[PDB]
Amino acid sequence: RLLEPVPFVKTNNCIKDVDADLFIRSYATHLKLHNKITYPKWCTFVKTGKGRKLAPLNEDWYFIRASSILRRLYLHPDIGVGFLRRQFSSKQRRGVAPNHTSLASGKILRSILQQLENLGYVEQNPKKKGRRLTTKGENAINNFARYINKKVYN
Amino acid sequence: KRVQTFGKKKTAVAVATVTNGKGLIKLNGKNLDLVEPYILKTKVYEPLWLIGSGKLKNLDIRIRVKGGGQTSQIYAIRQAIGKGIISYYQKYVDESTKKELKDVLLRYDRSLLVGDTRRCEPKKFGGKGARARYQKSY
Amino acid sequence: PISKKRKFINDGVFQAELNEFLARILAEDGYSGVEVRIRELTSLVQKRFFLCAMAQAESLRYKLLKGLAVRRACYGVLRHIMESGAKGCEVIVSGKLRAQRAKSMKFRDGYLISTGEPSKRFVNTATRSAQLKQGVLGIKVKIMLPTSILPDNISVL
Amino acid sequence: VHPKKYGQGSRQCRVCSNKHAIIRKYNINICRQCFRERADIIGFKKYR
Amino acid sequence: IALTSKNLRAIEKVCSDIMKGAKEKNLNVSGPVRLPVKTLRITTRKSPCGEGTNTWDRFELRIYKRLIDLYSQCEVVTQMTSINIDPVVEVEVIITDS
Amino acid sequence: DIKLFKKWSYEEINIADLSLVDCIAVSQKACVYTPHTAGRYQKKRFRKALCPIVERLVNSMMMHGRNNGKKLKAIRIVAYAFEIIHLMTGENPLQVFVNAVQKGGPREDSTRQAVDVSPLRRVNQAIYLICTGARNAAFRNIKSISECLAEEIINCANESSSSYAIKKKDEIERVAKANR
Amino acid sequence: KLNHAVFIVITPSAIAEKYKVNLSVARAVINHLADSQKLYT
RNA sequence: GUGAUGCAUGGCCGUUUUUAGUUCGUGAAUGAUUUGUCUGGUUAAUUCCGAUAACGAACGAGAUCUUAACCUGCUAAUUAGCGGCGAGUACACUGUACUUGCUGCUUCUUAGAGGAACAUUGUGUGUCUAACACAAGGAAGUUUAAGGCAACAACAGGUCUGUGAUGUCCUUAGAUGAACUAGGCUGCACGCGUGCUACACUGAUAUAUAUAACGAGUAAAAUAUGCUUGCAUACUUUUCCUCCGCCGAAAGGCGUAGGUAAUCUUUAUCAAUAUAUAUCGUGAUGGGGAUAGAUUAUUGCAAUUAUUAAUCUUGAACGAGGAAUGCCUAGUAAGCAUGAUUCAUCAGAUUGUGCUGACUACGUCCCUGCCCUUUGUACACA
Ligand SMILES: [Mg+2]
Ligand SMILES: [Mg+2]
Ligand SMILES: [Mg+2]
Ligand SMILES: [Mg+2]
Ligand SMILES: [Mg+2]
Ligand SMILES: [Mg+2]
Ligand SMILES: [Mg+2]
Ligand SMILES: [Mg+2]
Ligand SMILES: [Zn+2]
Repeated sequence: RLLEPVPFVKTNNCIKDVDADLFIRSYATHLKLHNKITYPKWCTFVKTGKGRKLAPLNEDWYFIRASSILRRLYLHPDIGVGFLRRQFSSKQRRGVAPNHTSLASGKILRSILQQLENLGYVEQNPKKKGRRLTTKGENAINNFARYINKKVYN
Repeated sequence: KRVQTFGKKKTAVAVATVTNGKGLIKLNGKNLDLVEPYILKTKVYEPLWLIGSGKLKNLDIRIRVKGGGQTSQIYAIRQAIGKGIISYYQKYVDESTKKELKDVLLRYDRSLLVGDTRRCEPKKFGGKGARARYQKSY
Repeated sequence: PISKKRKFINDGVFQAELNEFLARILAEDGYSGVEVRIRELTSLVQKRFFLCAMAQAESLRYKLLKGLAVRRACYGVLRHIMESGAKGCEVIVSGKLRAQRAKSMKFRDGYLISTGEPSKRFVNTATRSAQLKQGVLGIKVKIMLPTSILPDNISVL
Repeated sequence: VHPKKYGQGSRQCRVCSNKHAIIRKYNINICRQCFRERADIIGFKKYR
Repeated sequence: IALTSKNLRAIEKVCSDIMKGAKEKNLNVSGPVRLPVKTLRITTRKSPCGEGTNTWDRFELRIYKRLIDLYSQCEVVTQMTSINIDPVVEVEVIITDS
Repeated sequence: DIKLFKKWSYEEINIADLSLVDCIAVSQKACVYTPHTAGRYQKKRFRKALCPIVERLVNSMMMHGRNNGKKLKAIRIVAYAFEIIHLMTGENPLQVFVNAVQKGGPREDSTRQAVDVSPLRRVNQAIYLICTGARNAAFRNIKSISECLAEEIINCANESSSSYAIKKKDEIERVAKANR
Repeated sequence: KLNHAVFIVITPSAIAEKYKVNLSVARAVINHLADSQKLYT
């Protein structure tokens, strides 16, 4: 599907050398297999952000979100909740008044982050700013990426 | 050894650091495998295809992009690559080869070497856009 | 503590205020100045804080107040300007002026460039509103100074 | 006396005490017409 | 040392003068770095009234901040600063080791 | 090797009009791999002649306000159409497109009396007509745009008055005839 | 009008045309055969 | 005096007009006047050439100014980077991705001074005059693109509701002054504006992915003491941008952190169109979000005639729009957002900024509007 004749070699080492959506999906699947992260209470009847005016329709969207968050963390040095919210923003059609940008429902994100920290994937750094990845977690992510790459090659 | 040039489309400066290496070619921290949309991918790969994939096994490339939207960014990247490879050739490889490469690029199209000079013209009062005025009913 | 932008604007405002104050005070003076009997002025400023066009305009206003034949006064002013070495001048006086309705009166001598950044540079302009019998007479004086060279000329040796 | 602290009638032009059309950016607090006249002295030049 | 001002050419001249002063002796002077000119733009609507096809006018008070460094004693720097100067260019000296 | 869409090479293509060749340049420097060129095609009178035909088609497709300035989408649609052409009604899609273009231009038009049409103008009209027809087919149907467009193209190639553009052209011709 | 049904050279449009069906059903059929625009043979 | 009068005026602004127009010196042709300032060619231009009772000026145009366009691989290096290099964490081959700690280059980042296009070279058309068209070169060939500036003369155009610019007349304690309490500017059989949102499948829906530029950001409250919710006394963060950490479905809240700003908000990314993968499936449909109903907040002394915001639900008109009419020629139209202005709160406005990037001219006087010469006029309030 993705593969093609390219004019260079790809150092498939870290997650930045992997296609995103597929990777996310894979991570979600892995999570599901594990049963490493829960699905709180309110998750199953909440709306992800003001602009969505409708539920997710993905069943295991939470897992996907978590995966995305991990990737984001890997990408940036130190990333807050506000930043995360901003990242997962969309257009809110206000019916008749024109669209505005809409900040995501941060609570769910926060919960996810908390869960991750409990599990030992993210790390609230006392120096600098809000919650980056923890080294072990990063390593795990890298491994997963590598695995994905291998699969794709196969 | 190592050569730094830029591309430029709209605002969107892609700075291509072209170094001695094995032939990987990257964007900020990501392979050119990604870029973003599958459709536009060819606009980045095209100079490489023109020059040949074997010629770039001596040359590593990193590209830092900043500013602009998507298509513009891609264009900038392309431009950087075009300027970059040629610049490298002019210095550390021969002149004849460089000339050949330039000729090839010219035959394909402009924009690879020379830049797109267009930029967003200031909006003017009495309207929303540059030229587009409002509306009179009489 | 106040930011740079904020500071600059404030300074500008202060300058303007000072200028206005000077204008209010010195109806009897050839005023231009703005660089810091006068004791009182100094005190006032402290309390607050914690050839030329303007002068000519002022003179004109004074003359008007005194009560001259207007045209004659204007002519005199023009002559004075000429003497003071001006390449060109222009005075306007619009308002009531003798008749009830309307009546703007131009008084040019030498040539007066109007358009371009040269105009902005090489003319001093000034505007006073002399209150009189049954309203206001409206001075505007415009002087073209000696150039540091005009963009139109191409002086071959 | 009634709260005159936050509203259009709270503050005014520095210059002529007008409550309408005050340039309130950078704490200039001059009603725009007045500003237009004193834009030279304040150091606001029209370029573009 | 930070030199904040409104008038470009004057500022430039001042900078040049200070450079010259430095070049005398004893001063490891970093070159003048002009900062991002944060332009105060006011877009006022011309015309007191509401008559006429509402023309605006973009004023721009464009402040030039200029910056320059040194490794020196206070008195010497003060002396250097004394080029006479005038009300137009706003000077500030920072005498910090850090 | 030089190619388009990494698939249809246009070294195999043919033309057989002369005038149309002169007008539309699918050449050595008007080679292209994906339509999206940021070319300066409207800074001169005849610089639109250098423009590749695929690009033109894409531009045409791009029309109608709420879909305006969505180049990528248009490109995708055209790619899909090409694929369809390749698969069902098996032929080099470029050739088909060329044929359609050849078909499409009304050779004589009316005015305030009958006059002839320049080749470039005719080509432009054809481009417009094909896209407009496709759009019409799409609008409040179901079918899908790419499929409809493909169908239209095929019809044009055939030279058959089931599609809209061809019909329009015919009408124009008739009008011209009537005039003179 | 054309109320298409649900209970009973490959593309969805073609399928819709042929057996008179919703295009979700067409998609489903395609998927079954295999076992955001489509092309199949 | 936000009383009356812009037909008493000032200044300022609009239009005539961003078009090319206005004027003088002398000369010439009872007077108003004309000429100059023109048959023609040319120009974006009374821009030039050429003809000539004119010759020569001046303002206007042009130049100038400000940006944006490409270079100096000269000037400079923070509050910008690039490397340099330690320190690691992952994986490759015999380097790549990512953070903490320390400190030659200036390509990118900032911004000062310079440079570069003059139709240069080439070839056409042109009185082979002014000049135009094409080609090459080139960053660029419509004064390179965009503005800004704005002559003369007006309009009985607007504004005394911007002004303590300002005349007269009115009003002056049962004030048309100021101050306070509500209420109204938003009231609605209807007509005409400017917009926004739509009418779907190039689409909604929902996940995921991508990526901007201009910006803009500092009298009231907290805690303790002394007395009768109030005052007094003492003392210190908060008044704007919000990082971040927690609570909250959501809005928001509480705690704290940086920032008087290339440092922090935040900007090697603050946006949406984008794109990719799913759910729909042409059915007023999940298109559409009007109208309504009921809460939870925030702003404020005060929210009802609902400030705005959120949550649930309500599911109206509209299947591309008649007579008419607007805007537009290249980073433009359109789409998409977004910063700022108002701001205690509130963009559907304006004003900037970007992002996705079409079609069609490359002309003409057919309409419309201006301008010119001739011509006619009983009009000159034209
Ligand atoms: Mg001039
Ligand atoms: Mg009037
Ligand atoms: Mg005359
Ligand atoms: Mg000019
Ligand atoms: Mg009202
Ligand atoms: Mg408004
Ligand atoms: Mg019209
Ligand atoms: Mg008469
Ligand atoms: Zn005022």
